[PDB]
Amino acid sequence: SALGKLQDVVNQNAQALNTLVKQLSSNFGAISSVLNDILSRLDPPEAEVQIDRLITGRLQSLQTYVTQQLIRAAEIRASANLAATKMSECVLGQSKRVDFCGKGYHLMSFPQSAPHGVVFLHVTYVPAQEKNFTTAPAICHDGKAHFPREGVFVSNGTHWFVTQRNFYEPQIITTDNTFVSGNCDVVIGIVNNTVYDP
Amino acid sequence: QIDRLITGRLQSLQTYVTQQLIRAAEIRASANLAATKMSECVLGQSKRVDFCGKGYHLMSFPQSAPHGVVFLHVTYVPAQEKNFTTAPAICHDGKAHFPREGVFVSNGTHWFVTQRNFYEPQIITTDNTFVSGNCDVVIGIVNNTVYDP
Amino acid sequence: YTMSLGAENSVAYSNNSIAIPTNFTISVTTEILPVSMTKTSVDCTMYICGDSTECSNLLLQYGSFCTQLNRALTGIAVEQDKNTQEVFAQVKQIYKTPPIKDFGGFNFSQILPDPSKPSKRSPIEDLLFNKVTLAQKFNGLTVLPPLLTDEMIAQYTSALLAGTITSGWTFGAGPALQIPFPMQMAYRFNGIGVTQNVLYENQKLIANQFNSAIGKIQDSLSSTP
Amino acid sequence: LTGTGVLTESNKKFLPFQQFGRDIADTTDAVRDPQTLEILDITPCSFGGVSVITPGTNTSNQVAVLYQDVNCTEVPVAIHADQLTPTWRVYSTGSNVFQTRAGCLIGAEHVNNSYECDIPIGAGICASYQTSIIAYTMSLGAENSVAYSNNSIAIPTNFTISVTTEILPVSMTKTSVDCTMYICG
Ligand SMILES: *[C@@H]1O[C@H](CO)[C@@H](O[C@@H]2O[C@H](CO)[C@@H](O[C@@H]3O[C@H](CO)[C@@H](O)[C@H](O)[C@@H]3O)[C@H](O)[C@H]2NC(C)=O)[C@H](O)[C@H]1NC(C)=O
Ligand SMILES: *[C@@H]1O[C@H](CO)[C@@H](O[C@@H]2O[C@H](CO)[C@@H](O)[C@H](O)[C@H]2NC(C)=O)[C@H](O)[C@H]1NC(C)=O
Ligand SMILES: *[C@@H]1O[C@H](CO)[C@@H](O[C@@H]2O[C@H](CO)[C@@H](O)[C@H](O)[C@H]2NC(C)=O)[C@H](O)[C@H]1NC(C)=O
Ligand SMILES: *[C@@H]1O[C@H](CO)[C@@H](O[C@@H]2O[C@H](CO)[C@@H](O)[C@H](O)[C@H]2NC(C)=O)[C@H](O)[C@H]1NC(C)=O
Ligand SMILES: *[C@@H]1O[C@H](CO)[C@@H](O[C@@H]2O[C@H](CO)[C@@H](O)[C@H](O)[C@H]2NC(C)=O)[C@H](O)[C@H]1NC(C)=O
Ligand SMILES: *[C@@H]1O[C@H](CO)[C@@H](O[C@@H]2O[C@H](CO)[C@@H](O)[C@H](O)[C@H]2NC(C)=O)[C@H](O)[C@H]1NC(C)=O
Ligand SMILES: *[C@@H]1O[C@H](CO)[C@@H](O[C@@H]2O[C@H](CO)[C@@H](O)[C@H](O)[C@H]2NC(C)=O)[C@H](O)[C@H]1NC(C)=O
Ligand SMILES: *[C@@H]1O[C@H](CO)[C@@H](O[C@@H]2O[C@H](CO)[C@@H](O)[C@H](O)[C@H]2NC(C)=O)[C@H](O)[C@H]1NC(C)=O
Ligand SMILES: *[C@@H]1O[C@H](CO)[C@@H](O)[C@H](O)[C@H]1NC(C)=O
Ligand SMILES: *[C@@H]1O[C@H](CO)[C@@H](O)[C@H](O)[C@H]1NC(C)=O
Ligand SMILES: *[C@@H]1O[C@H](CO)[C@@H](O)[C@H](O)[C@H]1NC(C)=O
Ligand SMILES: *[C@@H]1O[C@H](CO)[C@@H](O)[C@H](O)[C@H]1NC(C)=O
Ligand SMILES: *[C@@H]1O[C@H](CO)[C@@H](O)[C@H](O)[C@H]1NC(C)=O
Ligand SMILES: *[C@@H]1O[C@H](CO)[C@@H](O)[C@H](O)[C@H]1NC(C)=O
Ligand SMILES: *[C@@H]1O[C@H](CO)[C@@H](O)[C@H](O)[C@H]1NC(C)=O
Repeated sequence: SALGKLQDVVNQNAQALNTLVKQLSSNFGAISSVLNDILSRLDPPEAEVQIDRLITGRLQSLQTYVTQQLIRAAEIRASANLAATKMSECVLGQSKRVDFCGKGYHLMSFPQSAPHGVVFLHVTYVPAQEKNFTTAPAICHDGKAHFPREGVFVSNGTHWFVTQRNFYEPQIITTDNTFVSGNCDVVIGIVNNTVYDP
Repeated sequence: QIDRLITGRLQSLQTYVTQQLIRAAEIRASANLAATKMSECVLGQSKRVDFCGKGYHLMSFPQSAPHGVVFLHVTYVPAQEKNFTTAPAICHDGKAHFPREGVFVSNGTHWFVTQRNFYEPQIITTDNTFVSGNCDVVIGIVNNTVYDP
Repeated sequence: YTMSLGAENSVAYSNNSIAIPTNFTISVTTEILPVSMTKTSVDCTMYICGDSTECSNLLLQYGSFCTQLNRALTGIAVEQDKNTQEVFAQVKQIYKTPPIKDFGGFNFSQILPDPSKPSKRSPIEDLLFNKVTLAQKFNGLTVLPPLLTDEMIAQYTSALLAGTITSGWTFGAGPALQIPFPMQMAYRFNGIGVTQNVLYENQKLIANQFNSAIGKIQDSLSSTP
Repeated sequence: LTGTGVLTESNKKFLPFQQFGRDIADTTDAVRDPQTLEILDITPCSFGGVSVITPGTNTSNQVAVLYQDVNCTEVPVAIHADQLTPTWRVYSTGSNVFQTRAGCLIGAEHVNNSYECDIPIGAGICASYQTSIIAYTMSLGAENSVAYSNNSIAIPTNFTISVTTEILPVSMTKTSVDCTMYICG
């Protein structure tokens, strides 16, 4: 059932065509479904009534078919616009819109063609094997408050490090992965440690 | 008479069903938009302007309603603006200095470096500035000292 | 009268002057979207003729109009469940919020679920259910019930809310990883080009603004009709 | 005036000169009997649809039957059960009879447990096959509670790379129909 979305369109169109063809076999109130029998077995000035009955029935059937087709083509157009946007935005670039190109953090995408459609293979980075640490918003040293440039402060129980937020890789707290702002009084949660000068 | 009744009742049914199909298509479009907003503004922080909220988007929360959804968009709006004098680069020792991230401002007499969305002036040093070229190309460069720590 | 487009103002443009903000406000705004309608069914034969065999026998010679009418109605009846399930069923698991609600000053009472009352809906969600208001039926008219009850939809929204309050944006991309709330907000400030210290050094003020803003929405919605 | 339906005791109160009563959309729904001066309510006779729940032919051969929005007692009179074959008659009564907000369910047994939805019945009720057809209240997912604290953080130490497919239709067949040959020929 993987390609159900592609198969349903074909099934619906075929079924609509079969219904339209089957409607050619209904009286709609006349004597017969066949024009030849209405013509031979009847008189000219009164066969017109049965002919008109058939005309109205068949014309109405055609009308309903065409209306259904227009309504369905609108939906197909919307789907094709979405597919074009995804091709332009997940394949020719790297996307930041969450859940647009796959599930997770988008890296790249590849297209493949299918009978009346397209298939995208989305490549994604999923984080794994989480561990828990103690953290703090700032570090106090020399009566000054220090914040990290591009990471977080973590502690393995006894020592403090600076790490990037998406992958554990601890490092020594230094005066070049850290910036200073204000004194040690306003931030709530600050802790005491040493900021090694290199 | 029976047939004359049948044709009219059938026509009324046809009209009803067609208009229901149109309305269902419109509701489907609205539901797709709601799903996109739930993905991009509740499960993440959005960068595309005015998609969800007015201002700089911080976060948002969902709530359910009888036949739909309500989003509460929490956003950040700048306020209490003041005006300063600015310059594109600063000349020192025949070298042109540009700010690493921020903008040069002057409170009439002194020159500082600030971030672009909140006024917080600082001393122009060699740590919040980079050098490129000499003092002859840029239009509007000014003279000041670049302190070295 | 003649329509007016808005107020005038000229920006004080110059070639060496700039304007920089010195304060901020935090605002909360509502947006409302419909996602589904009622699943209604109509039986062609019973509506046209109605317990009358002569009329039905007459109707047989019109072909297969009634069958395709019923098919169209059923097709648009299942799409409503599809719509609801696409909007709301976006979480893998059902997250819960901790029993001690200490988030550094922020207060989410009006949006989180109320355990006291039986419906288990948040204080704002209850105003919205009261605000919107309206045994067989003749002629072959029926209404089908939705697949997800209102309780289940509320359970989804509660799960989404707890996940975003507790984990940030991590739960939408992989395993949910915990982060203190004041610290998550600093990375959201950092994400719009404002440094971290501006949140930490103005945290109690910021929290106040947030709370006040939420408190206003309940009124706006209730009073305006 | 003539009709078909169920006549019951009434609670409303005519004025001394009305004969019957209508509602919005002008459908008669109450009447006064000419010989007793009593008001009677009119209700349509029960009608509805019947659906069949199956686990797939290649898996089993059992079924369950749902009679939509009908009180789960008059099913053997609703369908002319005494006219059907003895193999239909086992699906108009039995030990497994369940009343749901969606109707009357015959052939499946209610269970207090909860699973993921397999076949949707409605109003929170699903059904599935566990070797016997069971009907239950669906569950939204596994429970979970993150260990939130005000000085605790979690950080990943490894990663995985995943590939996921997505399928979109872009076009349908180009079809033409010449009206004159279709209608007249
Ligand atoms: C991060 O996760 C990956 C898996 O996605 C880890 O790589 C896996 O490491 C284990 C043990 O080091 C491998 O299992 C063993 O491999 C040996 C060598 O072939 C085999 O003799 C054993 O029977 C057993 O299978 C496993 O193959 C390997 N996975 C892959 C895809 O190479 C990796 O160690 C993790 N990193 C950290 C820091 O935990
Ligand atoms: C936390 O990190 C510190 C710093 O790496 C660890 O301390 C080291 O422990 C090893 C083994 O005991 C020693 O060889 C190193 O000399 C230690 N480092 C220093 C700077 O002395 C510590 O073991 C880690 N774990 C805990 C629980 O503290
Ligand atoms: C972090 O270190 C500072 C500096 O040593 C501590 O400040 C001292 O605290 C003691 C305890 O009250 C006072 O008697 C000293 O006068 C303080 N010194 C200064 C310079 O202020 C501070 O207490 C430490 N923080 C914690 C949580 O222990
Ligand atoms: C512009 O900023 C400068 C630098 O902060 C201001 O100069 C200071 O003025 C105060 C006022 O008492 C003095 O105490 C400081 O010593 C001054 N700083 C220096 C480095 O001299 C200045 O007042 C501000 N305003 C204007 C109009 O220049
Ligand atoms: C900025 O400083 C430079 C260097 O101090 C100034 O350049 C001098 O300009 C005068 C007048 O044209 C010349 O006589 C000097 O020879 C220049 N100095 C050098 C080293 O060539 C420059 O004029 C200053 N800019 C402003 C606006 O005052
Ligand atoms: C930024 O704006 C806030 C208001 O949004 C200011 O806080 C107000 O300050 C006045 C005077 O101190 C108080 O009467 C109000 O009660 C404060 N409001 C709140 C919500 O606390 C704040 O002072 C402004 N900051 C600056 C630097 O001007
Ligand atoms: C979060 O905000 C709500 C709403 O203001 C607070 O609930 C109020 O609490 C006070 C004091 O207990 C009562 O007098 C009010 O009647 C409460 N209002 C409502 C609508 O219940 C709640 O206390 C706040 N949470 C915290 C932890 O302060
Ligand atoms: C219709 O005629 C019958 C025949 O008597 C009436 O029936 C009696 O009605 C009185 C009240 O007027 C009751 O107390 C008797 O018990 C009834 N007996 C029987 C045998 O029906 C009836 O009331 C008449 N109705 C009208 C509207 O005239
Ligand atoms: C991780 O969590 C466990 C229990 O939740 C706790 O005992 C442990 O101390 C935590 N790790 C750190 C580094 O605090
Ligand atoms: C966290 O909560 C504890 C109380 O459980 C408190 O003592 C501590 O100061 C809090 N930490 C921060 C950073 O608010
Ligand atoms: C910009 O600042 C100057 C400072 O001298 C002031 O004169 C001028 O009015 C300001 N422009 C405004 C407020 O539009
Ligand atoms: C701005 O315009 C003035 C004239 O009003 C001119 O003297 C000055 O050089 C201009 N500044 C720049 C940077 O071009
Ligand atoms: C029957 O087919 C379905 C899907 O086609 C499959 O899921 C099921 O396991 C099959 N049953 C048997 C007995 O093979
Ligand atoms: C269903 O029928 C039983 C049998 O009399 C009756 O007791 C019960 O009230 C009915 N319930 C509904 C919902 O029709
Ligand atoms: C299931 O729940 C019902 C409702 O209380 C109870 O009567 C019954 O004993 C429970 N167990 C079983 C096996 O039905």
